[PDB]
Amino acid sequence: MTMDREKERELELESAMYTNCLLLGLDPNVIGLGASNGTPRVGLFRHSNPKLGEQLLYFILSSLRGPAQSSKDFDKVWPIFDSAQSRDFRKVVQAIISELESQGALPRSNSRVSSLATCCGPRFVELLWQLSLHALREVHRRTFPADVASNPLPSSLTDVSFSHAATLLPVTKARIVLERRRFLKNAETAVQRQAMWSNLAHEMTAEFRGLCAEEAYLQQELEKLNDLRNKVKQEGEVWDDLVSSSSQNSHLVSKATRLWDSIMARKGQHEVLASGPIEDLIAHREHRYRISGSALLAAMDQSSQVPRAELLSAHSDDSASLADDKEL
Amino acid sequence: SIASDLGFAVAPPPSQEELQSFASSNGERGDDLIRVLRELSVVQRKIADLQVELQGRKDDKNVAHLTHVGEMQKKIETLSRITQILKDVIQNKDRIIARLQQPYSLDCIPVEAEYQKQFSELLMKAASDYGALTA
Amino acid sequence: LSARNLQMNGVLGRLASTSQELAHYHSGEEDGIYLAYSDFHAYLAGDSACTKELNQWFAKQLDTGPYRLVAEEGKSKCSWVSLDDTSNMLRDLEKSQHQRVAELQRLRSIFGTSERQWIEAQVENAKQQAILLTLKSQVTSVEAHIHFDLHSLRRKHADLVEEISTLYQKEEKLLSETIPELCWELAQLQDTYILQGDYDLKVMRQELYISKQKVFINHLVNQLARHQFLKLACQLEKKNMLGAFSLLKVIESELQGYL
Amino acid sequence: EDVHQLRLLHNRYLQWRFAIARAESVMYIQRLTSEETLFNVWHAISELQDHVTRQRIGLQQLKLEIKLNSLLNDQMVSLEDWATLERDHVSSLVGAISDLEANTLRLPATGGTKADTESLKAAMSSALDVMQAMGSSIWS
Amino acid sequence: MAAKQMEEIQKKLRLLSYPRANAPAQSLLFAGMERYALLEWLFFKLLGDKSPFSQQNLQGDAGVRDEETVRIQYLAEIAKFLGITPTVDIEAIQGHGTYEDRMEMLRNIVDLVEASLFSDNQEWSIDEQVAKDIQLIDAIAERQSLIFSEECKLFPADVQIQSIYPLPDVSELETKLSEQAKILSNLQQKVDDLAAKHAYNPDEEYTEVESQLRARLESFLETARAFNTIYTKEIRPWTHMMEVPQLHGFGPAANRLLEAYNMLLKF
Amino acid sequence: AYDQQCDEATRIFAEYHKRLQVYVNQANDAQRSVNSSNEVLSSLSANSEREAVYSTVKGTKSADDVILMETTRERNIRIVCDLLASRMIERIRNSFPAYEGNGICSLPELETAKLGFEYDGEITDEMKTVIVNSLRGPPLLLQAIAAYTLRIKTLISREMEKIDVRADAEMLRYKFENNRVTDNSSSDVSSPSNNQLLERQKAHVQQFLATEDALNKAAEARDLCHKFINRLHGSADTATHSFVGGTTQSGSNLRQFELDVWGKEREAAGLRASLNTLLSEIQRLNKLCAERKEAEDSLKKKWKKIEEFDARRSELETIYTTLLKANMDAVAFWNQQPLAAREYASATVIPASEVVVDISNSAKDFIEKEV
Repeated sequence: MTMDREKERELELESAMYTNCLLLGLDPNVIGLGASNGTPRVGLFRHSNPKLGEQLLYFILSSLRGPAQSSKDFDKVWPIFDSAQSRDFRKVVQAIISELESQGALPRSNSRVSSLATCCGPRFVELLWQLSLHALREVHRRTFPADVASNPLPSSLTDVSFSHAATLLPVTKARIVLERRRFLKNAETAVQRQAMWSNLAHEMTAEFRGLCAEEAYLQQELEKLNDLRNKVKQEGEVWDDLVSSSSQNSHLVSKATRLWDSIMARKGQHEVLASGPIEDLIAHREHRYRISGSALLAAMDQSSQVPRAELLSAHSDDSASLADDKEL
Repeated sequence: SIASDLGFAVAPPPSQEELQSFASSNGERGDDLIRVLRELSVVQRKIADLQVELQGRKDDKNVAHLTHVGEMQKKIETLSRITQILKDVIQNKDRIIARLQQPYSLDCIPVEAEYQKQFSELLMKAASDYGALTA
Repeated sequence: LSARNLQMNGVLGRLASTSQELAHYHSGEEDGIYLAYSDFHAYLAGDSACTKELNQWFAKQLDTGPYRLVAEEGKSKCSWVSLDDTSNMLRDLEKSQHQRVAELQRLRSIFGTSERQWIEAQVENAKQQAILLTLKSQVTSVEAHIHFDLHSLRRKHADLVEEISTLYQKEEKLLSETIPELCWELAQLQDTYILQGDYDLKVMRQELYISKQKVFINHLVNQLARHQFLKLACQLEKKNMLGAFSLLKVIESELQGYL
Repeated sequence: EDVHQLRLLHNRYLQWRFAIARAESVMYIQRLTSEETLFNVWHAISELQDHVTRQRIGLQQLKLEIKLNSLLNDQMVSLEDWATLERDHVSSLVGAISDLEANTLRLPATGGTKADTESLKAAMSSALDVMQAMGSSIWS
Repeated sequence: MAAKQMEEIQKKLRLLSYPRANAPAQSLLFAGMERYALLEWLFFKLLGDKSPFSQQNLQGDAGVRDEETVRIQYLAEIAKFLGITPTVDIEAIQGHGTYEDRMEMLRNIVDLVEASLFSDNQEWSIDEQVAKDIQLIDAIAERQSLIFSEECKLFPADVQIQSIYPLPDVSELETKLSEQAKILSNLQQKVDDLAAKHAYNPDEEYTEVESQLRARLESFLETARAFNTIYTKEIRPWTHMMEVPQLHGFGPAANRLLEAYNMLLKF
Repeated sequence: AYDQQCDEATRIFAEYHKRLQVYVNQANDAQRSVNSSNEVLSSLSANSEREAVYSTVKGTKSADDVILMETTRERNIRIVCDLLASRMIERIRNSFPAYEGNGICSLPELETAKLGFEYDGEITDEMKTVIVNSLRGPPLLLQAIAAYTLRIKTLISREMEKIDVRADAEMLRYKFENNRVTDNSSSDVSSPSNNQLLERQKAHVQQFLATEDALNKAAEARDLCHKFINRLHGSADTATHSFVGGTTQSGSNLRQFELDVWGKEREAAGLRASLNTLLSEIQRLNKLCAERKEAEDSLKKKWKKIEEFDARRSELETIYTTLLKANMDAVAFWNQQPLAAREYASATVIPASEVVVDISNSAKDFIEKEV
């Protein structure tokens, strides 16, 4: 039972994590092939989307930038500036905006002031790199801005604010591996539970052919059969199910045994010691006449047996010989 | 490829080796509980079923079998030896006087056996007296 | 002399007819004896069966008495192994029962009631009364020898004790050698008495029928011979009667002197 | 990025709990419900165990014992005469016991005494030895 | 379980395997002088981030032990909020906690140095970073639980007893273990219940034996047929013959009972 | 002068008829009784030849004497059975056991002749009883005797049965006593006063003394052991008279040796008085290796007596086989057959015709007497 629910439950297990995959795993691939091949497509793309897409097709990027609004407040000017420069953002200010945004974002100009210098030339292919840049902090906004800026702390001053202080910028990539380990750590117990109940599933397939098929038999036909497989047995079996008749069944046994124990059970306590007479069965058969007189002879009068036999034959023959001649 | 393999080798300790350490105190119970309870849950239900069964089991085994097992195993014994020495001997009532006189004698035959040993003493006395004759 | 030869002829008429006519009746006699021969043999049929009957009549004295005895005598060795269990069982009906309850415990009662008075009351008074006379006697051994005092320490004792020492040793030492000798006589002494007495009951009556031994068969043997003489008596009356016939012929002696 | 300040994850552990959430919280929160479900299948399983013990035995014992009933009836056929003696059960009960009691007390007697001759003989001899004291009277 | 972690961790330390008897008590001693004298191989890489004062330690070599004592409170400012309360604890037995805090920073520097070197190969890496991982590992991972299913029969052979109790004993096994002891006591009866399926073969044997004994009673039961009707009339005189055993001794004793029965009256 | 020869012939042929009677003296007496009375009555001798058969009928009326005869005939032998001992006991004991090599031949000719000679001598009480019946028996007695031969042979039984008590009761006395003494002589009255239990009474009176001296007899050697203790008890007896013994105590220089001087009585007094009981068993101990054989010989003599008894019974079977030859003697009539063959061989027909003319010539001389 219940794999379909469990598989539906298993679908819910994947549903939480893979809901992001709908947008961060499923959406990116089509735009991923639309990004590397962006330059082939940005040509016709930059004639209708910059008005329509920003309002409709690429307004969805504002939804993800919403959680980053604090930092995106400066970035918020970018959708503001693009809206007012639609004829000028199609091919021109896609590189100029970085310089414009750099002046308002000196803490983040570190990327932007470096971005404005190299973006002007290859802009029609470089704009793709810039796009990643404002996407380089989106999820990082959960982690990057506040935490990395919290470097000057006494617990992390000497160790980090001296040697690791130069890693203020490169630390961005350190986030990406952490979620991967996090999922594996999220899978430290998840896989173990997934290891066996998925395995147990094929044991719940066995209780189909063994157990649940039998309960299907139990439900209708065996339940009626219970009406049948017990009506006959009340003669011998079903009476005892209530203990009051169990003695009555024993009483019927006592009715059956009334003659047996009356006769058989009398010798029951004495038959165990009657095995001694069984040893007497052979003795009383052949050893009875031998041990009658030899009870004293074979014990202590062993040497006294030979003179008795000597007088039995050497001297008693003559008298019996007269009878033997008559008996001949 | 060595760097590729070592780079891959740092991923299992988040996933593979951790459960042999952490879930070895936190997750391995699934293997432990399920298998024994699979046997435990079945037998514990049978105990009550055995409690349901014992009333019939105390009937077929003891009241039916062990009652009648005791009865059957002695009707052959009584028909072999028990009926021989009283039931048959009624027809042999001429012999029962002698047949019952013999067990009386086997308790008293050695009493009369003094006569034969009272003759062997003559042989024994001569054997004992041999040493005196030599001396 | 006129009528001297007239009277006899009248009576002799039919009388002289049968004088020598009996020579014809020679044929009539052997019918009679053969008639008796059937009579004689038929009465022998009374004796014909009796000879076996009398032998059978003594054959009654054959198996019933003599060989109901020897059958036990004959079958003694045939089953002597079981005879020690079967026959004695019947034989030990009373003789062994009497021995077990009476003879086995006959002597125990009188051991303690008779031994003490017969063993501790024999030499006491003599031993009790001998101390005074020894005191009177020892004076003579000294007062009649007085000069021995310096030599009276030890060896003067042996002058009268020497003849008693070794002889006393023999009479006391025999107690040990007779320890296992007399302890067996009592049991054997009583058993021989009853065994001899019980089987002498057999002997005393068996010493009487020897007088009657000359009576069991002697009379019967003559009974069979009592009727053998009857056959011997038959041949007696045969010569005489046949003697009449051969001598009937001799009547022709003087007759041949006539023709 | 928080790995460098992972000491500050002590405060960010609450924020780090969301990293548990989308993958591991759904894992245990649902598997906790699975504990109810595995109870539910056990409830269905436990119901079957009672029924099969009832139904199978009631039918498995059914056909077999009927065949064995005939032998018991045939065993009653072996007691056919005593079945006629059942109407006289008062009288016929004593007779076979008398066939036994005259022999079922010697069997314990015969077996026990020969094994206990070393010790039981003296106790048995006590009653018999008194009547052999008649040897005093035969001379007196 | 965490107690053994101290024994194993510097067992791997080729020069600190033996001091394990005192190591949890002299780990700060190890961090005092062995931190440079003996910890120059493994933890020295972590000491690279601590070089500034270690470089300053070169200037204060005369009182470096005195100065490292000054640094002890800087070990405390490392735990000025996280571990002020466990500071007393971690010295002896909760040393695994600061090892749980030692591994707290160990995974970071590896992540830190990885971030630095990955910051040079990111010309296209992010184009392949946020996307490739979600489809390769995760697809296998759901199927890799089946891989754990096979091996969770091998390695837990000595661990199944080890890991059955720890957590469930407070909620589930609290009564189950007592039931577990009871069940194993009754396990012998349930084992025979497996043989109860085969019990019909000896169960049918019982009724066969009397039938087999009935077969032996052939020509005996048929006489037992006669032994009832012919002989039942004969038990009634047999109760008179029951007195014969006592009467049998009375036979030879009939004459002598007159001098014997008075003895019983005397007693 | 031959006319006188014919003249005397008439007389002599009358006298010749007076000689035919002297052919048979058994017939001479009968013929002359009726011959002198009448000549036609002299022919009744032919009828008197038939009287012998009628004489057998007379024996039927003589059967009253026959029954009274056989009784005293047994009285003739029964009293002389004392003399019948040597002649018949020897005869019965050695018929088969001694003469078997020649028993079949010697018995009916030699052995039986001697018994008849003994019958001539000792049973002379009976030879006359059949010698007087040698001539008058078969004509008279044989009719009734053979009719009563079974009667005289069964009426004879109930005195032999009284004297067959020797053998008939022997088995009873041998058999019916042992079974009887088990249940009858077991309850014999106290102090029997009969010969049959006299030897038992001999045991009883001998038991009357043996039981009294039973333990002492088995301890005659131990009798001096208590006497030896009495020597130890003599020390207490000596100390009893210490008030007289002080005289020897004064002689300290003489006290040393006199103690063992008294040792003579300390040893000889109990020694001499102990020679009585020891002598009671010493006389038998020195010959115990031979007296015990005598004790068992009495039991063997009982079996030896058994040997004598089974000798006779087996020897009794021996005569019965010889008694079968005695029955064969009743079948041995083949010996007397030639004595009867001459009887049948002499029955010729031819001399009968010759005498017919002879009597015809002889009887003719009677008619001429009228001259």
